[PDB]
Amino acid sequence: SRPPSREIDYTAYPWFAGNMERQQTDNLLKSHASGTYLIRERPAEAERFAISIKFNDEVKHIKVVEKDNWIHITEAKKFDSLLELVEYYQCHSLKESFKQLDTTLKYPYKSRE
Repeated sequence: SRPPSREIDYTAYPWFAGNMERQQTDNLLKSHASGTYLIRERPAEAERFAISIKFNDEVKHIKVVEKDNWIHITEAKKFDSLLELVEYYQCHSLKESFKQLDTTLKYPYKSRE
């Protein structure tokens, strides 16, 4: 076994939900507070991975794009791996891209990391 011929085990993380449904996402953060983040994994030709956070008593959805060994939800900050992308905006507010959304990754969708 070698590092290459694969990617990062994002599933190992507590905030990762592989094979998630749209209806499930809503019911997931339907009771949660304004500070619940979770990343889904749906088989799509355009958007590989997707994000769903809760804030202002609402469940928002972000789009993630990956190409040429790069990843970025928007054209504000580019990254090489999904980790660098989520790890960067987890400590700093994402208001830079979402003027309306100024919240960072606080609590997961399982309990409390």
